[PDB]
Amino acid sequence: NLWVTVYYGVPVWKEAKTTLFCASDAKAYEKEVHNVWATHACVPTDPSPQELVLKNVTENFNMWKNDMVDQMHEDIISLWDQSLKPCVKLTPLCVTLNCSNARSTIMGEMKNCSFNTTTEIRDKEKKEYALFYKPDVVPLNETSNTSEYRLINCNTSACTQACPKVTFEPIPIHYCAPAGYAILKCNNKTFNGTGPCSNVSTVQCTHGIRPVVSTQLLLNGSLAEKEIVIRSENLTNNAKIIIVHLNTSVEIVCTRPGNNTRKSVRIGPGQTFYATGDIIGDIRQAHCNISEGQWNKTLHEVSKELQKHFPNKTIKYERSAGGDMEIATHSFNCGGEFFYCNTSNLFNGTYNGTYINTSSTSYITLQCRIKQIINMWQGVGRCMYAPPIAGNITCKSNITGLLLTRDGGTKNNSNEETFRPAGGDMRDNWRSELYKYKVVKIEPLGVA
Amino acid sequence: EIVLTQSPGTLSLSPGETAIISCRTSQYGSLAWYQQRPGQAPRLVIYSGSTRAAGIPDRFSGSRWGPDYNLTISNLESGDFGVYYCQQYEFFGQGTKVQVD
Amino acid sequence: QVQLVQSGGQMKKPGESMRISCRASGYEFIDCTLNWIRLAPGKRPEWMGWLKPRGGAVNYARPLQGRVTMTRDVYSDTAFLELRSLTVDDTAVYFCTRGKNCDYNWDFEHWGRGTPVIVSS
Amino acid sequence: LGFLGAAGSTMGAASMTLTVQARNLLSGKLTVWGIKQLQARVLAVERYLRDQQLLGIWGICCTNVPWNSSWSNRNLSEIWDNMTWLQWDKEISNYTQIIYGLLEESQNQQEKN
Amino acid sequence: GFLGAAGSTMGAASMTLTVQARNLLSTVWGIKQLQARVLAVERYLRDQQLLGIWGCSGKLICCTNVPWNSSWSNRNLSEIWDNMTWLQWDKEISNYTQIIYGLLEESQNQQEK
Amino acid sequence: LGFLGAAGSTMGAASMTLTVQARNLLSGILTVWGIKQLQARVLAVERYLRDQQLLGIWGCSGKLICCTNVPWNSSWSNRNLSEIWDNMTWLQWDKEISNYTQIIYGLLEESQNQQEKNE
Repeated sequence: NLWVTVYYGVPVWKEAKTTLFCASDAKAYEKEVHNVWATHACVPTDPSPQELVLKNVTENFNMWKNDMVDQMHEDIISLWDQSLKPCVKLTPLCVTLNCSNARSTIMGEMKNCSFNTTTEIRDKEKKEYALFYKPDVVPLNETSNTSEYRLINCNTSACTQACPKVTFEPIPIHYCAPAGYAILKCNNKTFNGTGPCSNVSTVQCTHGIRPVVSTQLLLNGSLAEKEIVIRSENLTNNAKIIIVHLNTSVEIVCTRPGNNTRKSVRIGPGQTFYATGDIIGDIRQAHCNISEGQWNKTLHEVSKELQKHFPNKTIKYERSAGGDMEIATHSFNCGGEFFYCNTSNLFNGTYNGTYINTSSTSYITLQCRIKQIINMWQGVGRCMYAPPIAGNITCKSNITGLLLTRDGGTKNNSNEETFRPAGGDMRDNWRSELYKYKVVKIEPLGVA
Repeated sequence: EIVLTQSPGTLSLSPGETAIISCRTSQYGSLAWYQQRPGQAPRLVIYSGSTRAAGIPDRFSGSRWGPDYNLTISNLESGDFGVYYCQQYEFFGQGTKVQVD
Repeated sequence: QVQLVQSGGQMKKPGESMRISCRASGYEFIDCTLNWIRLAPGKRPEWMGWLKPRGGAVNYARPLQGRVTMTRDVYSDTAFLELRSLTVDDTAVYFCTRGKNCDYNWDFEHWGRGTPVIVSS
Repeated sequence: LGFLGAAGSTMGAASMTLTVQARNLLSGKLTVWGIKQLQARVLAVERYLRDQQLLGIWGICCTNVPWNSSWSNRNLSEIWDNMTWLQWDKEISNYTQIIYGLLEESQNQQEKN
Repeated sequence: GFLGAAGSTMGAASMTLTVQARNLLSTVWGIKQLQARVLAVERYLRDQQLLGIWGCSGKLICCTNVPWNSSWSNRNLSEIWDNMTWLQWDKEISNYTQIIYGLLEESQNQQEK
Repeated sequence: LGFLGAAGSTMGAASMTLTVQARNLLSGILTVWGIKQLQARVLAVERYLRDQQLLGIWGCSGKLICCTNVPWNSSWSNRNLSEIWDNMTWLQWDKEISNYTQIIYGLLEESQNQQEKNE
């Protein structure tokens, strides 16, 4: 009979959970020059070159049930709150504003406002001459004359300014296993959202995902390597979310004309508000350019991909369902100032004449709108103010994925939520990126 | 389109009997059963095809693997009269009622 | 205790705007996905309205396109269902509802007082 | 990362490379955000210290606990050539606390001296 | 159970030394756990280190090359073996403490010549 | 601090002062400003643990010397025994071999595995 003794160094796994720690490059105190998302406490430099393919490693993956995405989410929101902490509070601004439209389609959207403010001396007062957009101001009770307005926030909560040097685009930031843990990456391109993976590879540290923020669309992401990929919790559960990952990118450019100018305004001693001083140009509002009918081509492929999974309920598309502007409109923060665009033109049309047809005619245009005061993360009460930026702002990006829902019968909850863009949660659409990876720990002992 | 066909439509039974209601699905969703007394709010009875929900006694039971599911209610209490509904998340059927014989 | 409280019913003329409010008493309203369904004598039930009150996401049934709208106020913890162009077929009891756990967004746990809708033809 | 290469192999090849796993097992103002790296390092160090502690209490090592065949009757050749580590690890994992114990007594019998 | 050995003389306690070693190892308001963890780990590391410096790691008892003197203790074999509870002997030798520390370094080095 | 006395002497004198250096290496003696001491403690503990671990991977714990089973190449240092032992001072020899640092680091995990082919 064959009697016990313990190995050391056995290569086996246990599906443990732990706190990962990110890794990114750095060049200064604000993480390279300026910072919102980055953190140089997460050490440079990229340790991803430690990669290895493994034999016979059949392992299960589950992106829907993945949890380190949630740790990352808490990480990002805590970091953003900490970034907002030292900045100025805009509480004094909430006083009655005598306002009108612009001085002279057009930025009549802008509302001219005049109001009182304190000087450097705490007791003295001076009038002001400021400009604000319509959605950022509420008129007072209509029993009083509507010319008087107030800031939206002060009926509900406080306000805070964004610091100037705290401004930053999404950096590719890596995520590294601590000692005793390892990251497992699936390589099978046909990954169905969850299941065994055969070509599994392993890395000490993972890809540098960019912490982008968007609604209804995935942009500046990583394309798939197969054709367009579909992932869902369970398709027949109609009201659940469906995510689409593109294999080829589509270009979008957003601009607004005008040599717009801001002016600092005194608010108490030792801090100043940044108001928009004037707009100088034709300033046709915020139109965005789409890469011609390449969208017309792309929807055909997406329709074929959807048709593959389901019987012949003909695929088509529909406007956004509704709700808040973030749900109603595609949102992004490319220019520092935040953007919203009515995406009706994207999802109009159903027939093969523009869903089995391709051509290059002219860039498709989206009506858009600008807003300053914002509950940043999708409605949570972190109410903060985005300062204005000088004119000729421009942006460029590559679209990589879409968000969708589904229909079903015997509750006719949906007949066109396949045909409808979803609002979504940026947490999940990060989870749409982290599907590749999984966390695991080591156990070094055994017998034979 | 009904993809949850409760059968039989109704049953007339005295107290203490064993009521049986069959429901037929044709898709992989999964089952649950409601019930409301006349004029009262519904209550979940069976969940996941066979499991009793919270606060539901052993009288109620369910099955089976396949497209047909057999709800059963042993020892029919008079308080359990009223309309029952077949259900699976995204589906419900036409509803069926149990009454005094 | 988690509870769903419904406002009073309506009995108004057909071809009118009809409004209902429901409050998720004793619960974090923002987090869980509420739902609205119909119950009437001798009719099939019908699922009406979705509401993910965090972002205000919405979607609704085939017979209800355009006519039916709903919204919410997170501070009041109250969902609002409002139907346009009332008709005789709309006569039914309406329940604001919830699932067994806030993981499956389906109505199989909670039911309000069943505020009624009556069409005075 | 080589030790995971041994994970994808049977007992024989992995026996040649157990040490690399041990080598990698050890180590690799406003932003108080990142302080939990410290407690993570502490937990990793504690896991290593637990490994060394268990190694100490046992006194590869000619130990003396027997092995009831009920925990596994499978023969010699299976757990040399065919057997991939995760499968046998799971197989013995059913008897985990049934097979945790008397190595301390194996120390004690020689502590009689 | 190791505290059970505290409530007994030396001979019975001699069979239960290992378990004590086994257990010996392991709202910013809640961050204070880190100090306790670090200090316990440091005490354990001091133990293992000093076991190294006697040249006596791995072994719990070691044949270490310094003699005894009647000044540090004159009481005989039998009293310390049988009658003697641990805390009393610990207190008696603790009267010397640092002098009965010291020399084994050069004895480790004597065997290390 | 006596261990640094060996740094100021030749090889033989340092041959006995190895343990005194080892002893001190482990530990020593509103205001949240002071918790950086915990960082230092963690780093020192990690360095000590690296030392003990690496000694483990040679299979040479407990001892400070161990009969390790590998070739040696004169290319790293061809100089004779007497110069390296008698005249030499530690910093200079360490600098000399430091040029071959990763050329004198590597294998002996495999050497341990070699004598572990039968252990």
